[PDB]
Amino acid sequence: TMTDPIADMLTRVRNANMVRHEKLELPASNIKKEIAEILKSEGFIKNVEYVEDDKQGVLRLFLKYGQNDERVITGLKRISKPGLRVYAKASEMPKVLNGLGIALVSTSEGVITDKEARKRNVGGEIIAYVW
Amino acid sequence: PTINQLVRKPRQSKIKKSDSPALNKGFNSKKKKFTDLNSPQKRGVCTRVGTMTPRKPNSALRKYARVRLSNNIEINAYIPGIGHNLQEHSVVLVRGGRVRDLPGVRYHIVRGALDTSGVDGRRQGRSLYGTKKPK
RNA sequence: UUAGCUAGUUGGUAAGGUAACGGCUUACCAAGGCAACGAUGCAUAGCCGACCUGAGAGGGUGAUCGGCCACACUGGAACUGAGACACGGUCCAGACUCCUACGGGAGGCAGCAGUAGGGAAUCUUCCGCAAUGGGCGAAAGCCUGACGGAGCAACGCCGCGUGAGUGAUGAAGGUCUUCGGAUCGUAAAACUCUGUUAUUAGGGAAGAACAUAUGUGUAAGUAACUGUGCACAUCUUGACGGUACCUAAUCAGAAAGCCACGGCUAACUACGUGCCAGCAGCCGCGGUAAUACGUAGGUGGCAAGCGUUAUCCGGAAUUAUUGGGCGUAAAGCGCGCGUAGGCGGUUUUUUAAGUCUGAUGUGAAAGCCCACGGCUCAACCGUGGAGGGUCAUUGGAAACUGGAAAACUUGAGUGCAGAAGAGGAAAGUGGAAUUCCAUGUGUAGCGGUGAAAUGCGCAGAGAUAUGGAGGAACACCAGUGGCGAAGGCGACUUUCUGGUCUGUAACUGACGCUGAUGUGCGAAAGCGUGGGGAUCAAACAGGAUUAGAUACCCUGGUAGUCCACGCCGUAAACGAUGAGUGCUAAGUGUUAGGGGGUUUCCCGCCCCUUAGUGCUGCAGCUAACGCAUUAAGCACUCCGCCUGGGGAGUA
RNA sequence: GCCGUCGAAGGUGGGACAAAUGAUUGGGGUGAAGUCGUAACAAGGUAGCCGUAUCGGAAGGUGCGGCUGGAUCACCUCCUU
Repeated sequence: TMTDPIADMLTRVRNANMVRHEKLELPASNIKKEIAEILKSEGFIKNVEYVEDDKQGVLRLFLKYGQNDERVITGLKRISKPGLRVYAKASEMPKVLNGLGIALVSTSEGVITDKEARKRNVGGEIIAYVW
Repeated sequence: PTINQLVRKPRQSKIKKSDSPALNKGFNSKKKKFTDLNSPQKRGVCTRVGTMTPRKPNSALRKYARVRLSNNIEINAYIPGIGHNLQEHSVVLVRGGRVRDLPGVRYHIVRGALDTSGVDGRRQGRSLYGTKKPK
């Protein structure tokens, strides 16, 4: 029994940061593919590659590292976790690190970065910051 | 703790206690209960004036007095200043504040408001100890 | 440390009653209802818009002001009236007070004052309806301790001046001086302007004042502005108050102090004093040279206010949702089974409850904030705006949470082959050791202390040799080695019985995790019931040491240690590390397995995979020590718990 | 005007709870350099601690089970260049 898959993926990502390995393996999901795509679109992910085998996943991602082998982010975590679910309006939506970081948020029309979610004036349930 | 474990109990505090345990005054008369009347100061009749000494490392003959208050309770309070114009049966106004000489006394009277007359032996702290401005 | 409450209660029928529905009340029938999502009780308390604080979330309060509720010496009741079961109405009962011819009768300041009493402490026994608003009147007008206004408190906020400029001689004088001088200090004196404010004389008697009735003239209605119902004009109204304010004249002359000066915290010198007197919010000063006591000078802060006290918030992240921790510092209960609850694998469809989004109504006003305007400015007031709901209705979205329906297996569980294990119960078996007894041999000793002593021994000990009885745990094996959820499990054989892992993967298709309350198990000791007691061993006896030893020491020695059934229900019950799940460098072993290659045959060898079981260690983490795949790392869910020590696990 | 129901106040009775009081009494906090003995802190001079039992003026002791948070010595076995 696993209480939360997003917690698993973020722990895998951070534990990949602490030792620095380009490749990681994790059971995929539709929300997982979408958030991985947005991670690549921010610039934190070098490449994305989904695979299929019995049954789900398994999502293989290619990390990114600086020329001097410097980790891009300085921290990464979620906000909406079980028990205490959270939500966020369009105006109240938080600017974490302003432009620096972004705020993944799931909306009635789909998951997008923090920006577009405040541009369109449609909020939603936040999932995880990243910075 | 976990959020639901915090929902089903009111997150209890460490509620403090008072420093003047006779800041409170019981029902004066026409009643037996003790009111919660609060005050910054209480008057009282002094049934004996005495003198005691503090514990180590201080050494001095420190002057105190036991007083019966309006709420008919028994407290102790040391008289400050030079000279004391009190004795048994003397009424007196009382302030609040603890001294580290010895326990059983955690107040001190105010000099110049009640029978306790101010001492004019001072010229610097005149607004305390009842001294009036000299000319 | 408030666990059961409720009998008109709950439901029905019928009727009555109430403006109304209603056990609201009656009679009949029924036994339900309320309660861990906290009933009932107890204790306290009017509630709210808001106020204070805080960056914010929050915390505390319910003073003015407005809304709602409850009450009018205490208890009961009802008439009037639309509206009362009535604050300055009534009756009764009750307490108090008072008059009387003693027959009986009069009142209820939690209304304004004002008065007593209590307290630390909270004020005129004010003028008046000029305005606003009330009750009545046809109106004029009446009435109104509402209210307008005046007054007292430095109670609060704000502002306000207690002169300015020139002026050194560093005057005098005070203080200190290393005896030169320095300090106060342009400070003072003096010169020149000034009058904040004050004092006088005048004005204005300012605004707030709008008006009602009264005459001219006009529209609706009546046959008839004859008269009536409608808008203008002009006439007419100030307690505040002769105010506010203004003009002109005069004087720096009436108008300044409080706290602190060791650090926190800005501000030092002399003297007195010498653990005395005293200071003290904390750290702490002082027993003869106190920058901390007191005083003087000087200085800093602040100001018509200043300091103390009490109270509240912040600081306090010191209740931690934002924003805490639980190895050692307080904090993981002993553990187990599990209800309620909390949480939830993967995919599709669908609902749109949550969520997001728009509108509508509403969140009184005053208040906070913003912007502006007006009182000379500010305070203040007004205006308008924003803001404020865990708010209701309704239009849309469907990723996510949720509801429904349909699919999957990776979690959990089962299935087939296996592996091992001190896993639990009942019985029996073998031998040694021990104890007692008996016998033969056999003597002067045996026994014990660091030294001894006690004790045993001529009735022949010990011991030796033999055989016999007793009760009690099983030598090597034994290992950081395993089983068991902990507490535990080491003698063997059988009977019955619970668990664990690997492989398999065919199978059920989320059935899962945490889990309050509840239940059971639970070390040794202790207890109830009956036996047995060979040893060992609390209490106890002797001796010895010892100043003394009822302790350690030596020799005995009961309960007990044993069994059988119940009783209790704690522990440093530990890994001082809660359970479940996933991820993150290594090497080295151990226990029960599996796949593959090397060998004629692996059983000899190696690699790989498991799960526990260890160590060294990187990243990271920690007060550090240490943790490191058997995390105290990186996260999630759930449970338990802590908010200084002593008191005290005490009452 | 009488009678009937309800009806407060009042009296009677029994309980429940709260607060003061009370001879004495038990334990605790504190105070003079009080006396007795020194168990604990090191191998604390008999290792300590935890529970229970029992003894003792007392700190404490003892017995039984447990822990190291024990040291002089020494871990079966294992780790380390």
